[PDB]
Amino acid sequence: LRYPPEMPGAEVKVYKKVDNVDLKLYIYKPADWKPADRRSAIVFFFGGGWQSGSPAQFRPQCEYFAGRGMVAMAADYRVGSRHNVKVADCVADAKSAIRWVRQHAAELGVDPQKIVASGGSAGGHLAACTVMVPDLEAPEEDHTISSQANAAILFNPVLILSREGLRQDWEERLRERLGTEPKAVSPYHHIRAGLPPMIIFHGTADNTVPFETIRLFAEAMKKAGNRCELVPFEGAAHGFFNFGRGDNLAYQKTLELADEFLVEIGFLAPKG
Ligand SMILES: [Cl-]
Repeated sequence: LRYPPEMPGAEVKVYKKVDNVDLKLYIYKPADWKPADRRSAIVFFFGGGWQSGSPAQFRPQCEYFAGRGMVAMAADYRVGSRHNVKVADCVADAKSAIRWVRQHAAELGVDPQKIVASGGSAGGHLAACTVMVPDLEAPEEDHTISSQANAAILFNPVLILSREGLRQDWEERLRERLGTEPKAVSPYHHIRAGLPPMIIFHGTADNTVPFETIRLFAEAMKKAGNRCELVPFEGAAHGFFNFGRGDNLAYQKTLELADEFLVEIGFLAPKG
């Protein structure tokens, strides 16, 4: 995972300038893309503990979805190792990415109500925040344009960041680590009716993010009346879905299931 990545075949757009860094989108268009198209879009956020990682992680998935007619992109965002930020800054960057795609939907050939947020682990957390967590800051961007994604596809996300409703000192410690009140960046704590649809892929033998946290999330989302499809991968570990692991079997399966989810919600045309 090189940073910055090459991302061969990607067009590069700076979606945000902040702390003297240009944050980029690596954009993959379908071969028949034309101006004035209104395609569904997907924005992928890499994983890495909000500390490290690279948009290269989701290059294969971007190529797949561009092949299916989406405008597919991988977003850079600030991380601890490179930028000395905390989780709340990462969340602001992810929201800025969705905002930017919506703002620029016309020139991207994109339907601004068919923008999917996606990511792995910490990036799956970010994608979830774009669907369901209120904005915590108003950066220098179009405030009239919503940051909220229209759907999410999450690969073993972190979804519970506060222990409330499940130690005042631990919540104080988390406040310092996250850059805000832990509940304010905890998707689980913002479960309500009327949220965008999503699909989640999670291994049952995940020792980083316990499967039980995701089962609790999905159960509560379903009780609130939301479409929240949880696909367990029996015995699979954290990062199982990545391109280049386990003969690409879980990679291919998550794409197949994600594709069908996007068909189900009317963001993709059926194959053939
Ligand atoms: Cl694991």
